[PDB]
This record gives sequence, structure tokens and C-alpha cells, in this order.
Amino acid sequence: SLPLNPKPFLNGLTGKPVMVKLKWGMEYKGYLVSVDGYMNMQLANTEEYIDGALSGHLGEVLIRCNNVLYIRGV
Amino acid sequence: SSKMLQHIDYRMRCILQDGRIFIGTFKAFDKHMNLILCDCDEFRKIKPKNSKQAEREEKRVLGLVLLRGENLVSMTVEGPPPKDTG
Amino acid sequence: EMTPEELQKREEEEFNTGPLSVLTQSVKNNTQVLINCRNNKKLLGRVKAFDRHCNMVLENVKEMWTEVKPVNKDRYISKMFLRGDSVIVVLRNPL
Amino acid sequence: MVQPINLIFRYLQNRSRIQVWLYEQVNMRIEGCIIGFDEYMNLVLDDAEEIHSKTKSRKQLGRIMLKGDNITLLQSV
Amino acid sequence: IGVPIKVLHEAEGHIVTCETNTGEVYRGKLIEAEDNMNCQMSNITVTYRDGRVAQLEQVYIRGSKIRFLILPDMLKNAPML
Amino acid sequence: KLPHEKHHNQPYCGIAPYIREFEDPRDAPPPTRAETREERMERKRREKIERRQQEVETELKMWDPHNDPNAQGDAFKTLFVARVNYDTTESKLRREFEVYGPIKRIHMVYSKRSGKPRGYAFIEYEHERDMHSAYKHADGKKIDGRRVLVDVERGRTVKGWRPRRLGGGLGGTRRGGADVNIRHSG
Amino acid sequence: AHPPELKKFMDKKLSLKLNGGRHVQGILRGFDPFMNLVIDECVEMATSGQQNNIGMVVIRGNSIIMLEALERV
Amino acid sequence: KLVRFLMKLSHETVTIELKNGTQVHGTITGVDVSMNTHLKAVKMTLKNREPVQLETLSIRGNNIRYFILPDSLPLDTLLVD
Amino acid sequence: QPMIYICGECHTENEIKSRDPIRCRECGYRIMYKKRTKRLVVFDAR
RNA sequence: UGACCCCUGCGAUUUCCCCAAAUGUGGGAAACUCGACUGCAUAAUUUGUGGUAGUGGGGGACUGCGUUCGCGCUUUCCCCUG
Ligand SMILES: [Zn+2]
Repeated sequence: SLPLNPKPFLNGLTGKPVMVKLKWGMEYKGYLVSVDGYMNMQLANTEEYIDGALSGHLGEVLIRCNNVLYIRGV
Repeated sequence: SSKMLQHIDYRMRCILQDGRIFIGTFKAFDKHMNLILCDCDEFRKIKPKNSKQAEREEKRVLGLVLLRGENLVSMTVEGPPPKDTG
Repeated sequence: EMTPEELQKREEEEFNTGPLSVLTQSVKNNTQVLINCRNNKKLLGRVKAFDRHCNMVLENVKEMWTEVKPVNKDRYISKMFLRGDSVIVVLRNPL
Repeated sequence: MVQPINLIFRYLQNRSRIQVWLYEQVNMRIEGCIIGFDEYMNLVLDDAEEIHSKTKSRKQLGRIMLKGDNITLLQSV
Repeated sequence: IGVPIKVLHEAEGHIVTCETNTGEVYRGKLIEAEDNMNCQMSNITVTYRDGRVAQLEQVYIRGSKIRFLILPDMLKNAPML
Repeated sequence: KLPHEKHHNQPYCGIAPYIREFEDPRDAPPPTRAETREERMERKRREKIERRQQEVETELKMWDPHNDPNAQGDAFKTLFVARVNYDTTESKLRREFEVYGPIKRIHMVYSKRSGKPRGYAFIEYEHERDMHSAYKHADGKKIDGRRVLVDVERGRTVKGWRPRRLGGGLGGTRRGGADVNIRHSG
Repeated sequence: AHPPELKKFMDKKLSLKLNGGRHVQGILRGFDPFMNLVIDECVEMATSGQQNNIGMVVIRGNSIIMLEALERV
Repeated sequence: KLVRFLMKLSHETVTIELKNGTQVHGTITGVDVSMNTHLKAVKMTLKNREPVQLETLSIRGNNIRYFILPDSLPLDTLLVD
Repeated sequence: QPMIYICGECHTENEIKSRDPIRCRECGYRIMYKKRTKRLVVFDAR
């Protein structure tokens, strides 16, 4: 397993569905659109999960970096 | 930047992020807003959990204090500087 | 930055094709947007300008929040200035 | 003199299961095999497991990334 | 450098108190001071938010994580002031 | 209280129950998209550029470079010299360009309306070889204290060649600031 | 980018305080300008009296709050 | 940038909310690159507190939550720079 | 070291170094002249 | 407070030319030297872009556990307060 830095990892994650959990429990799962040098994520057809359970569907969503807790594919 | 220079040596009350009030003689500052207070006193508002009583104030004398700008919220003039004349 | 020259337009291409293009296209089409801030309140309004710091200039905004039974409270602000650090989420009109 | 960068590189080559603590959160932790890291301390894992002290349940996540600012403490195995 | 930073460098070696963002207050002799507000103390007296205290011998504190510092009032007589 | 021991009775919630945006057909005002002192300038630059391009097509259609009474002799024999000092006498230009070979004819161009010296002339040598011999040596010569460049005139030799006013030519003495050095010569 | 003067605490048993009321205890081996510390023979020192030794570990300076030397340097 | 536009709002009245729920209504007199603003003839209202009129107040930019500007502000003309 | 010479044609100053082929950098003219010395020179007006 | 009128802004130093009440008082040129004047490394751990969110308190009826009957935790409705 060759080393894969986080920037190339996220770049490969671009275009595929990804769920991101925030520092306060809420989560957002959607098709990753693009990112910036600060990891400001922008998703499409996003669905918001509250406390792990599905809460609703939002759509296109722009979220800053300093608020998200982590990210995971699928 | 006379906005801060004109206020040097005045008795200012600094408002902290936690809700405390540090009242002392504003001596000097810097770009980061780190202030130096002389003969400072710390006040804090405690909520009354027993009954409808007047807000409880717990004063605390500190003397010379150095407040970090990141922890400084605002500052206002409580009163003129200590007059040295009789 | 990767382009230490003073003539660098990295912020330009960033706002034009990067994730921050949501605000550029928002001001272009004059579309509304709902923002979730660190105040636990949501601000729904239009945008007129912004920069790298994610500080937008809003107008015709409507603040909304809930306290506690949970009771909702809402008000209106015709012109305001929102900070970026306090922002949590942004959502354009999904229509 | 061993530095954190060299130690992280050693753990990476070893592919050991590194556990990570969260910033301002003590009850939840994450563990996985590191694949890479940047100067920002962001870490990528191949198979991550979210473990909580109260629940003791290990939630499987898979190939994921974690922000460096959220990291609090690293632990081997 | 900054005037507060200089006042700290000259405040080196004397008894000072320091309160941090976590609420703990440490009062003791200052050993080393730096431009980045990193402070080292010795034989300090700690007060926690609850009020309990403890005893320490040699301590170092990061500068960004400090709420404020209390220095000797005599430092107001510095030549720059 | 401390940030870690603070009991969050109402932590941050989502926005899923708070989607009350306006309908799609309720589009935004189309006329509310414009800016001052940013687009009118580009508009004026585009008009002046197109206007010039059209004047260029009209000039190309009206005037014929090859069919020029002033131009005479073989094109491969004729030479072109520019950046020449205005005080250079015809005899001075003869004494400087006859060295490479005898000059059949010499033509000093003049302003049509002002009559001032243009600063460039066409020299027609008796032999094409004398011209080619001058091509390499003449470039960079100094006549009357001002450096001059020399290249074979391409106005009737190179396909698709035209002067400054028609968008062509060489040399950047008046190109973007700090982009073309004045020391370098043609 | 001046690094901290932690040469005194090198190869000394310390007890560090973290942000979320957490504490650890181990021997220091190296530091960095960003206060990234590397301590060996580290114990978790959870809220309860229970102890868990894991050994070599790494700590982020952004989360390191305080470091005390139990061996008085 | 945009802080220059924030610095251009001198002599106008606004209402700023802070990250701690505090409200402050007053006229702006000066701003810095760090977003620190000085308001004269201002009225402050801390959370669960009573309003108080202060003749001056220098606030830092980090603790600011948002501003509320007048309704007649010329945004299209003021955002040209 | 500098060795400024005046070109005959363009009367231009230009440095020349030893072993440097003699040619005005400005006009390619091969005739140059040394500049008037700086030594103190006096003449009784007899 | 302040209309009209002047410089587009430097504290200091160096060289050339010139007006000159000619060692001073000034103007037209640059030269590279310190200042914390600005932009980028400055929204990627140390202040200039947040894990300090603000998310409550009190008066009446209304549950339970322990109890020193003052209280700690815990469950409901109506009111004043921010
Ligand atoms: Zn010459």
C-alpha cells in the first residue's frame, strides 16, 4: 500500500458520494463536487442526518472546513 | 491610529469572553490588542439559583495585569484617569 | 502561497471555479440562500458581495431560531453584514 | 532525536493501527491504519473504527480522513 | 516586538500569576519568557475552577492558551513607561 | 462555565425542517445584474478595436502594397533601414550603405502631410549579393549617433506581412511596459 | 518561528494537561516550534483511577494545554 | 478586499451582535484591518442584562457575530472598490 | 581599470579592457582616443 | 466649526546643476540604507476568521429517590424577566 496523502485522497473522493460528520453531531451525505485549499466542501443532492438518523434532503450545500469533524466515503 | 493613542492611561473596563469585567488603567497596547492594566479589579455576574435576588458580584483585586487581545471582547471608559492633583 | 508573486489571481480562479463559486453564482442570479450559524439560528436572504474570508453582504434577510415546549421566533433585517468564522452551513435555493 | 514527523512516518510504514482522540471530545475515539499525512496533520485511514467509551460500539467507516485540528492524542494498537 | 511582550521579558524572574482558557490559575516564580507568550514557572500554587488546589515544582505553559497574566505592580516604573 | 463542562441543553440542530425557499418560476429580476466603470470600458475597448479592424479591411481593399509607385526595383535586392536619425543627409546614407555594394537607387520616405522625415528608407543595390552581404553587417550600425537596424524589406516578399497600423511589423519599443528591452535591436 | 525553550524538560518525566479535562504522564523525548511533543512510556490517566500504559505516543500542540515536570527537571 | 468597505462606514449608525449574544447599537468612528471597530455614543445590552449607554467602546473583531447596517446604504456604489 | 575611450565617429565614451578587440560597442568604429588625463597640469603664462 | 487657496505624503543621510540677501535660507534629478505604512507566508496548531455558541433565571400548582427537612438529582402546566 503506497502512501496516499490526504489531498490526493480527497481529490479522488471528488465526484463520488461522501458523508461528513460535523463537530456537533449532524451529518451530511452527498455527491462531492469540489474542494479548496482550506477543505471547504461543496456537495450536491445532499441529505442531512441528525444524530445518525436521516433528517431530510437539502440539495446543493456549501460547508466551511473549521466546522466539520470528519469525512468518509459512501 | 490615534483612536487608541488618545485613550492611553485612561481607566478602561475590559469585557471578557466569559462575561467578566476587568476594570483597570489602560497603559499600553499593540497590534494584537494585548493590554496592560494597573490596579485592576475583576467583576463577574453570577446567576441567582436560590430565588429572585440581586445579581451576586464577586470582586477580585489583581494589580498589574496583561490581557490577551484574543480574550478581549471590548473596552469602555469607566471614568477619567486618576488625577494626580490634590 | 504557491504563487508568492503579488500579481497572483489565485483567489480569482478560486471564486470562479472553486467551492466558493456558490456565492458568486448566488450574487449573479440574485438567488436566496439559507445560512446556519453558530448562534443556532438560520438566516435566509440574498447576497451582494463576498471575499475569501466568507464574509457576505446580505439584504432582505430573515433571522429564524427556536428556544426551549420549543417555541419559534423570527425577525427581519433589511441589511446586515455576516462573518465567516461563525458560519456553519450554507444552502442555496434547491429549485 | 526522534521527531513527530519521523514517528508518524514510522507508524505509516509499519501500518500499525493508530488510535486518535478528538478535540474537546473525550468519549469518542477513532482507530485505523494510517496511509498518509500532510503538514496540516490531517490523517487518512484505510479501515476506520469509531469507538465510544460509554457505548463500546465500534462503527465501521472504511477508507476515511480526519482533520488534524480535531486530533488530540495518538495511541499505538 | 510588542510593548506587552517587552514588559513580560523584563517581568522575567519575579513572582507572577497566570490564568488560562481552561480556568486554572497558577501563581509562582517566573523562570523563562518568550515572544510567543510561552511562560515557564517554578513552585507554583494552582487553583482549579471548582476551587481545589495542588502543588507543583516546574511547569511550562503555552502562550496562545493563556487568558491573562498578573505581574508585580512595581513594573509600572519601567523606563519606557 | 468551561467549554467542556458546559451542559448544552439545545445544541446546534440541522436545517432539514427549515426549507421554505421561493418557488422556481419566481425567478430573480433579470435587470438587477450590472456594474459601473467595469463594463462600459470593455464596451469602448471592443468598439474601438472592431472599428479599427474594419478600417483595416477597407485600407487593405483600397490600397495595394505591391502596386506602389514609390516602390521600385527587385524586392530581393531592395533593403529596409529604420531608426535612422532625421538629420542623416542623403549623401551620408549613401556613404554608409554604398560600402556593401553600389546603390542603384535610394528612397527616403517623408510624411505625406507634415513633410517631416519618417526615419526609414529603402535602398536598392545593383546586385542581390551586395544586399545579402549587407543584411548581416548593416543591422546595428550607428549613423549620426543613433543606432539603426536593417532587415530585408518583407512588404513584398513575405506572404501575409503588414506594418504597425495593420497589426503587423516587428520590434516592441512601444509594447507592454517593462516587457521589451530598448537595448536589444532587430 | 522561534521554537520553545524546552531543553530543560528533555528526558524528564512530565504530566500534561489537555483541553477536555484529560491528563497524561510520560517521559519527554522531543518537541517542535508548534509544541508538538513526543513522549514515551505514556499513560492514559482517564477520569477514573484506572491506568493504561501504551508507551510511545504523539500529542498535538494545539491540544496540549500544560506540561508539569514531576522530577522537578 | 472588503474590510476597506467596512472602514468606509464611518459616521453611520449600526447594530452589531456579538458571539456571546450581546447587542451594541451606535455610530462607527474607526475600523482597523483586524475588524476592530470603535463606536461612540453607543448603547450596549449584554445577555440577560440591562442596557447601558457608553460614550466610547473599542471592540475586537474576533468576538463579533454580525452587523446590521442602515436600509439606505448604497451597496452597488460602495462595492466598486 | 575602466579605460574610457572616445570613439572617433560618434564621440561616445566607452570602457575598453586589455586584450579587448578595439571597436566601439556603439557604432563598430575602430578608431578611439584616450581621454584627457586627470594629472595636475600647470603652465606658466610665458 | 470652518469656505477659498496649496503638496499628492515621509522622519534622516549622499551626489550633480541652478536662483540666491552667495558657507545659511530653496528648487529640478535619482541612489540604495532604518522605521512595524500596506499586500502576500496571515482563515491550516501561537492572537489579524472561533470548539468561549447566547442555548437561561425566578413566582404559583405539579412527581419520585436520599435527607441534616436547609437541600442534591429528577418529572409536568400557567406567569414576570432577557
Ligand atoms: Zn563609436
